[PDB]
Amino acid sequence: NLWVTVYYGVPVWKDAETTLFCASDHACVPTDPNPQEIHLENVTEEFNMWKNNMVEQMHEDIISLWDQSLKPCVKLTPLCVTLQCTNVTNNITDDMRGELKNCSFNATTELRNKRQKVYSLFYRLDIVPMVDLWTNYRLINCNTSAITQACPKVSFEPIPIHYCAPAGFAILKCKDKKFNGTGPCPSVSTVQCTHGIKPVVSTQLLLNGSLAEEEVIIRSENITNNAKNILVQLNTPVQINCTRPNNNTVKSIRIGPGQAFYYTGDIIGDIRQAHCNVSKATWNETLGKVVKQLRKHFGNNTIIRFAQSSGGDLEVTTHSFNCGGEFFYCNTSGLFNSTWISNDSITLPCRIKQIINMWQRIGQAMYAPPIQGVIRCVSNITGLILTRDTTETFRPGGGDMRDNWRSELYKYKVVKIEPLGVAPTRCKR
Amino acid sequence: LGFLGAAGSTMGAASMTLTVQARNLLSHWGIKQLQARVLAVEHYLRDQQLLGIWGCSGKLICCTNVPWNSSWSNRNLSEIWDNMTWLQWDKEISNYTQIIYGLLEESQNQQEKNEQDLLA
Amino acid sequence: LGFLGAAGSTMGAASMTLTVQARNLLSHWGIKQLQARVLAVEHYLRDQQLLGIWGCSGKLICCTNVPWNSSWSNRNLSEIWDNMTWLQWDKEISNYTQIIYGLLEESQNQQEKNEQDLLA
Amino acid sequence: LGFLGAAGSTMGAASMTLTVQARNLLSHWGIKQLQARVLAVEHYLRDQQLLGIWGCSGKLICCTNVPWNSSWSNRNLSEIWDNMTWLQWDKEISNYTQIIYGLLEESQNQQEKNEQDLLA
Amino acid sequence: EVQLVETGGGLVQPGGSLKLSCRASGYTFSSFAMSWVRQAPGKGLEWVSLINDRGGLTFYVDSVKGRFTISRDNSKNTLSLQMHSLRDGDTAVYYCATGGMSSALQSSKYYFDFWGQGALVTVS
Ligand SMILES: *[C@@H]1O[C@H](CO)[C@@H](O[C@@H]2O[C@H](CO)[C@@H](O[C@@H]3O[C@H](CO)[C@@H](O)[C@H](O[C@H]4O[C@H](CO)[C@@H](O)[C@H](O)[C@@H]4O)[C@@H]3O)[C@H](O)[C@H]2NC(C)=O)[C@H](O)[C@H]1NC(C)=O
Ligand SMILES: *[C@@H]1O[C@H](CO[C@@H]2O[C@@H](C)[C@@H](O)[C@@H](O)[C@@H]2O)[C@@H](O[C@@H]2O[C@H](CO)[C@@H](O)[C@H](O)[C@H]2NC(C)=O)[C@H](O)[C@H]1NC(C)=O
Ligand SMILES: *[C@@H]1O[C@H](CO[C@@H]2O[C@@H](C)[C@@H](O)[C@@H](O)[C@@H]2O)[C@@H](O[C@@H]2O[C@H](CO)[C@@H](O)[C@H](O)[C@H]2NC(C)=O)[C@H](O)[C@H]1NC(C)=O
Ligand SMILES: *[C@@H]1O[C@H](CO[C@@H]2O[C@@H](C)[C@@H](O)[C@@H](O)[C@@H]2O)[C@@H](O[C@@H]2O[C@H](CO)[C@@H](O)[C@H](O)[C@H]2NC(C)=O)[C@H](O)[C@H]1NC(C)=O
Ligand SMILES: *[C@@H]1O[C@H](CO)[C@@H](O[C@@H]2O[C@H](CO)[C@@H](O)[C@H](O)[C@H]2NC(C)=O)[C@H](O)[C@H]1NC(C)=O
Ligand SMILES: *[C@@H]1O[C@H](CO)[C@@H](O[C@@H]2O[C@H](CO)[C@@H](O)[C@H](O)[C@H]2NC(C)=O)[C@H](O)[C@H]1NC(C)=O
Ligand SMILES: *[C@@H]1O[C@H](CO)[C@@H](O[C@@H]2O[C@H](CO)[C@@H](O)[C@H](O)[C@H]2NC(C)=O)[C@H](O)[C@H]1NC(C)=O
Ligand SMILES: *[C@@H]1O[C@H](CO)[C@@H](O[C@@H]2O[C@H](CO)[C@@H](O)[C@H](O)[C@H]2NC(C)=O)[C@H](O)[C@H]1NC(C)=O
Ligand SMILES: *[C@@H]1O[C@H](CO[C@@H]2O[C@@H](C)[C@@H](O)[C@@H](O)[C@@H]2O)[C@@H](O)[C@H](O)[C@H]1NC(C)=O
Ligand SMILES: *[C@@H]1O[C@H](CO[C@@H]2O[C@@H](C)[C@@H](O)[C@@H](O)[C@@H]2O)[C@@H](O)[C@H](O)[C@H]1NC(C)=O
Ligand SMILES: *[C@@H]1O[C@H](CO[C@@H]2O[C@@H](C)[C@@H](O)[C@@H](O)[C@@H]2O)[C@@H](O)[C@H](O)[C@H]1NC(C)=O
Ligand SMILES: *[C@@H]1O[C@H](CO)[C@@H](O)[C@H](O)[C@H]1NC(C)=O
Ligand SMILES: *[C@@H]1O[C@H](CO)[C@@H](O)[C@H](O)[C@H]1NC(C)=O
Ligand SMILES: *[C@@H]1O[C@H](CO)[C@@H](O)[C@H](O)[C@H]1NC(C)=O
Ligand SMILES: *[C@@H]1O[C@H](CO)[C@@H](O)[C@H](O)[C@H]1NC(C)=O
Ligand SMILES: *[C@@H]1O[C@H](CO)[C@@H](O)[C@H](O)[C@H]1NC(C)=O
Ligand SMILES: *[C@@H]1O[C@H](CO)[C@@H](O)[C@H](O)[C@H]1NC(C)=O
Ligand SMILES: *[C@@H]1O[C@H](CO)[C@@H](O)[C@H](O)[C@H]1NC(C)=O
Ligand SMILES: *[C@@H]1O[C@H](CO)[C@@H](O)[C@H](O)[C@H]1NC(C)=O
Ligand SMILES: *[C@@H]1O[C@H](CO)[C@@H](O)[C@H](O)[C@H]1NC(C)=O
Ligand SMILES: *[C@@H]1O[C@H](CO)[C@@H](O)[C@H](O)[C@H]1NC(C)=O
Ligand SMILES: *[C@@H]1O[C@H](CO)[C@@H](O)[C@H](O)[C@H]1NC(C)=O
Ligand SMILES: *[C@@H]1O[C@H](CO)[C@@H](O)[C@H](O)[C@H]1NC(C)=O
Ligand SMILES: *[C@@H]1O[C@H](CO)[C@@H](O)[C@H](O)[C@H]1NC(C)=O
Ligand SMILES: *[C@@H]1O[C@H](CO)[C@@H](O)[C@H](O)[C@H]1NC(C)=O
Ligand SMILES: *[C@@H]1O[C@H](CO)[C@@H](O)[C@H](O)[C@H]1NC(C)=O
Ligand SMILES: *[C@@H]1O[C@H](CO)[C@@H](O)[C@H](O)[C@H]1NC(C)=O
Ligand SMILES: *[C@@H]1O[C@H](CO)[C@@H](O)[C@H](O)[C@H]1NC(C)=O
Ligand SMILES: *[C@@H]1O[C@H](CO)[C@@H](O)[C@H](O)[C@H]1NC(C)=O
Ligand SMILES: *[C@@H]1O[C@H](CO)[C@@H](O)[C@H](O)[C@H]1NC(C)=O
Repeated sequence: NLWVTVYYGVPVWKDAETTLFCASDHACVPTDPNPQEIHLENVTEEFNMWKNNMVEQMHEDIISLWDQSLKPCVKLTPLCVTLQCTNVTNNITDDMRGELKNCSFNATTELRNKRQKVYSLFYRLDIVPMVDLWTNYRLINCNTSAITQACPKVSFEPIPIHYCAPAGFAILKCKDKKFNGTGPCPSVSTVQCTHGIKPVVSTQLLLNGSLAEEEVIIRSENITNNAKNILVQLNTPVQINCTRPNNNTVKSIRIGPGQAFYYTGDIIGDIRQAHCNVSKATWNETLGKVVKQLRKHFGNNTIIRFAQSSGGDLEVTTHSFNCGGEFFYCNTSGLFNSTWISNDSITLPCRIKQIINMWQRIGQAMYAPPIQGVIRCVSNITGLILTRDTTETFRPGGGDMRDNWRSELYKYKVVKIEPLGVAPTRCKR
Repeated sequence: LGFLGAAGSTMGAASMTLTVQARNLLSHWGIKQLQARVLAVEHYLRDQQLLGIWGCSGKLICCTNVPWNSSWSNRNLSEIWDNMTWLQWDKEISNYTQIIYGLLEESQNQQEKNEQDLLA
Repeated sequence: LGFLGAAGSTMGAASMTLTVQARNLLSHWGIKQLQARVLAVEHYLRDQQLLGIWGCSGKLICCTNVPWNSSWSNRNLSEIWDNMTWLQWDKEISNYTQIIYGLLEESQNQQEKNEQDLLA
Repeated sequence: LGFLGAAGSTMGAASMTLTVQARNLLSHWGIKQLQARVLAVEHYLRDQQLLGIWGCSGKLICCTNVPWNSSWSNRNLSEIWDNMTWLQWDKEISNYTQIIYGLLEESQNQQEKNEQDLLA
Repeated sequence: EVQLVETGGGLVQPGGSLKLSCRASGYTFSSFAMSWVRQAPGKGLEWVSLINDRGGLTFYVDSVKGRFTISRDNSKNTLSLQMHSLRDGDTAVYYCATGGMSSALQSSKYYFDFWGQGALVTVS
């Protein structure tokens, strides 16, 4: 009765892992002016963030670009010498005691038979109290890898990157406003390329990301498993104002044939600690919303407590971020010190470092040239990364950057188009 | 009316947008992009080679001489082509697909040899 | 008589050298060599896919069922085909091209469905 | 029954495995691998283009209108097909190949123009 | 309830032309093939012409093959037949009927499901 009929151009697909390419406005494809989203009126599909390979590709490309940008920059190997460090001749407040040191050293110069005396200011965190010879201290990473100076012409602005499908593939987007990262999504659309995602690198407080459309959303791979992180997306931003209120004079020297080293010469005015401001009421409302949602996963007649990280190094116990090119490490214990049972602002002290590792790696370091003048930046807190220990206790986490990327890519899936298929009809040759 | 727009529609409707999907099959830093272009081409060519083997070259809708052994799917036309979407159909008869492809290949080989002996 | 030798001749003459041009469409330091080879293939395949969509697969000359609306060009058959080269023709009807391609696509879809019903 | 299994068999037997071989034509460090993948595609496409030129597109066994000038091989159809393997045949008539291919192309060009003139 | 209503012509002279039309309602018009069946006043039924549901495919009996045109308009739910050269032998009731063919993703037909009442066409 019925015969096999072959159809080509059949609108079906399978889950797939393929190579994605980027587009933007060091460079790849020009940003596509029109993503051409297609609604797919009756398509329901299953999404599963945390098993999403788009995350791994974003991870690898961001790190690779970071490394490529340092290839032509000065390698500060002539500076791994003993230092002679003493205290700073200025008005230093208690919060800065001691925090800074005035270090002199013998630098190489343009000619090999010449040497020069240079002194500069260092943060205590960038030096180690060793040597114990004629001199006191050496630079932190001259016992692991050599430091590379970032080129002064290169900014670290998080310019957004779009991720585009290759021919034969498509990206499906979940538009369900209540989607928690996994399972069926009743409203799915097809796009050619994702929206631009800003490669913002930070730890416990996610900055400048997307907000939830209606309500705070708590997403976790396994909510009852303390080994998993909890990504909390806010439906409202919390504004945070960060500053480094010290007017730096930046000087430079040649350490070799075309190799210029940058350093802080001195500080104009009083010396004060860098800090960030979070409005107090706003923060209290934000937590109240988070608590209401946590109570839907945990017992309702419960107690939710917030606490500061219990340990690890500066990279994970603080809020790490880039503010105007400087690297801040802010103490958030002022944000996560409360218990919730059934024009004020919060100031977060911030530490500054010039020699950073960025990624969780051993063999690389970077020196961030100090910046002339005074730095101020304003960012939006768009989500939190929390971990969990009656009374449930939550603490800031976020050491693995993949989680920052998951908070933006959770709504996208890659599928392979399989246009060939068969079905019975009455038609025969 | 765009790419995969008909994916949630019934097979009897979706069969009219075959050109929409067919047109979306073709088009160190920069190497992975070149690799992606090469593999997209290879997948395209394999589908075209297979259609050629079955005698479906050059067409989007190809009728054959192989019958539908009910053991693969015992649903009637006015279920398959009025209710199910191609995605639900593909899942239903995913298992018994290599069997169908094998039958289509044999059918075409018999047809090519029969024709050679009718042009004699 | 070689590649593009007929470019300066009239359309009615040039049409006899279609195989000459068709045969010349195929075949970090050095990476650009691969990029060039890959794009030559991609362009070739797009032309072949399009001929497939229109039902012209496998032919260099393909007649269709779409009629020539005079608005595209009202020149009579012996002002086009023995008084005008292909280069001048392409310029004459450049704007009205995507229209024709769209019509050819629709024509073939109508043709494929009708045939299927006749083979029941 | 596998790839090239029929290579030592007579032409009259080997001709039944054409799909076996056809399916084995498709599928700084890493560049030589891309080069190998690209050339596999280019060789495939040239064979397909040539079959298209000759009017053999979409089929594995193509009869034509070109006759066998005995000066190519004056052997008879119980020797060529029952006593010779494709490898031996290919060697026998390797000299006179770019004559046959030229004739096949010419024959098809005439067939296309005659067919357009009939459809008028 | 399915209805087919012929709104045809009347008495015409031989060698001229007459156009019939049929309006349909109660079902999706576009889902069905349609045909005309003829009945001479003293005879049985004769199939005359068939048209596909999308209007692309038409078939006729040899006796009217070079004379009749069958058409369709799916926006107006209308079936029509234009007859030329009107033989006296074409006097008959012309019935509008639904069925006679399917579209090869549908269950088969090859019978008629619905009938109109018929237009009477008389050729002098
Ligand atoms: C979250 O989003 C906000 C809003 O976009 C973002 O704040 C922006 O940060 C950039 C970088 O610090 C600011 O850009 C600078 O603006 C000053 C204005 O005086 C300019 O002078 C700067 O130019 C000098 O430095 C460049 C190198 O960085 C040189 O290339 C240049 O030649 C100059 O010497 C530079 O343009 C921008 O103004 C703010 N925007 C606002 C509204 O304040 C914040 O950084 C994001 N947060 C995170 C964590 O990413
Ligand atoms: C139609 O199929 C039956 C059984 O189908 C088998 O199982 C189905 C689920 C699916 O996988 C089919 O492709 C399988 O063939 C056939 O009956 C059997 O056929 C095989 C050979 O194909 C034979 O070895 C068995 O002994 C047969 N008996 C059984 C177990 O039913 C039947 O021959 C097929 N008919 C047609 C028209 O192809
Ligand atoms: C043939 O062309 C005329 C003119 O159409 C214009 O030029 C064509 C190349 C194309 O660009 C059309 O979109 C242009 O309008 C057509 O006449 C007009 O067609 C449009 C679209 O159908 C319609 O809105 C106008 O009312 C028409 N005007 C007239 C004077 O009739 C004509 O329809 C074309 N015929 C065919 C076979 O498509
Ligand atoms: C069949 O071939 C004969 C012999 O042709 C020679 O061998 C062929 C394989 C090829 O290499 C030819 O070019 C050789 O000439 C043909 O007889 C000759 O044909 C050519 C034209 O092709 C002509 O110039 C010669 O004068 C002819 N005479 C000889 C014996 O050399 C014969 O015409 C061919 N028949 C067909 C069907 O084309
Ligand atoms: C760091 O130490 C240097 C000396 O090595 C200080 O520089 C001198 O400052 C005095 C004034 O107090 C001047 O008279 C000298 O000419 C300066 N010497 C040089 C080489 O510049 C410097 O002021 C100290 N800086 C801080 C912040 O303590
Ligand atoms: C580079 O120097 C640092 C600082 O001295 C080393 O870290 C210390 O290691 C000792 C054990 O040998 C611990 O007792 C200290 O508490 C560590 N200090 C800090 C601040 O963590 C580091 O191991 C050295 N790296 C290499 C490769 O030798
Ligand atoms: C962050 O908040 C502090 C308050 O805790 C602000 O400090 C005040 O700034 C004004 C204006 O310069 C001074 O008059 C007050 O005396 C300061 N108060 C204290 C306690 O120091 C600070 O300006 C805010 N700023 C940011 C992020 O730049
Ligand atoms: C943020 O500041 C608080 C002080 O308010 C630090 O908390 C103290 O940590 C020491 C151990 O180093 C404990 O002995 C004290 O009892 C803690 N004080 C309080 C009030 O709890 C905290 O360690 C700092 N966190 C970071 C990341 O710098
Ligand atoms: C099509 O089938 C529908 C369900 O009935 C039955 O189950 C399917 C799987 C077939 O095996 C069929 O033969 C059985 O009747 C019926 O509701 C529907 O009426 C059937 N329609 C037609 C056109 O037969
Ligand atoms: C073809 O027409 C010639 C004049 O061309 C006129 O103008 C061109 C631009 C077109 O619009 C064309 O249709 C017009 O008629 C005549 O000189 C010539 O003899 C005609 N040839 C034939 C075959 O009729
Ligand atoms: C095919 O040829 C067979 C052998 O024929 C002889 O040997 C070959 C090598 C040539 O030299 C030929 O001229 C000789 O006559 C015949 O036994 C057989 O019948 C032939 N078959 C046909 C169809 O011709
Ligand atoms: C340090 O503070 C004293 C007041 O205690 C002031 O007289 C002196 O000028 C200040 N020095 C600097 C470098 O600001
Ligand atoms: C230098 O600063 C440290 C830390 O604040 C302090 O303990 C030490 O006594 C100071 N020494 C001098 C000479 O000022
Ligand atoms: C997310 O929602 C799905 C709905 O089916 C549920 O099964 C899953 O447990 C939820 N996961 C979390 C972390 O809330
Ligand atoms: C979550 O972790 C617990 C650990 O005891 C395990 O029993 C449970 O099955 C896990 N749930 C999921 C969804 O992985
Ligand atoms: C940040 O600075 C703006 C002025 O640029 C001010 O209006 C806003 O209140 C400040 N935000 C916080 C949290 O202090
Ligand atoms: C934060 O919410 C708690 C709810 O128990 C309330 O007691 C506390 O006063 C609130 N603080 C602010 C600044 O609103
Ligand atoms: C939790 O308590 C609220 C009232 O504060 C109630 O509306 C909600 O349904 C309760 N949820 C559960 C799981 O008991
Ligand atoms: C938490 O709040 C209490 C209020 O009594 C205060 O004593 C304590 O120092 C605070 N802890 C932190 C880390 O700020
Ligand atoms: C730093 O001090 C110098 C003194 O010459 C002044 O020109 C400059 O504007 C100051 N910068 C800031 C940010 O206060
Ligand atoms: C924070 O969100 C508001 C939403 O109205 C937006 O206007 C503002 O630019 C955002 N701030 C940053 C730093 O992106
Ligand atoms: C989706 O299903 C509804 C019936 O619930 C139907 O009316 C609509 O046309 C369907 N849309 C598509 C794209 O198939
Ligand atoms: C299609 O699905 C609807 C809802 O399940 C059902 O009422 C109808 O009978 C189905 N039609 C057929 C026969 O496939
Ligand atoms: C397809 O095969 C899998 C694995 O044997 C089996 O679990 C599933 O039931 C099969 N489905 C069908 C359609 O028979
Ligand atoms: C160039 O024009 C002349 C004159 O009409 C003609 O004889 C010659 O064949 C033309 N050249 C080509 C390549 O057609
Ligand atoms: C070319 O066109 C012109 C203008 O219509 C005409 O006079 C001339 O005869 C044409 N020549 C040929 C060879 O068609
Ligand atoms: C095509 O359109 C452009 C812009 O309107 C115009 O300049 C050009 O002359 C047109 N060409 C044709 C072939 O009509
Ligand atoms: C090999 O040749 C022998 C005759 O010597 C024949 O019987 C056998 O079938 C041939 N084998 C194959 C694979 O063709
Ligand atoms: C060809 O035929 C001869 C007959 O003597 C036989 O010996 C030889 O093995 C055959 N060769 C093949 C390839 O079958
Ligand atoms: C082909 O030509 C070469 C020329 O060297 C010759 O040796 C060979 O035997 C010829 N083969 C045949 C006769 O096909």
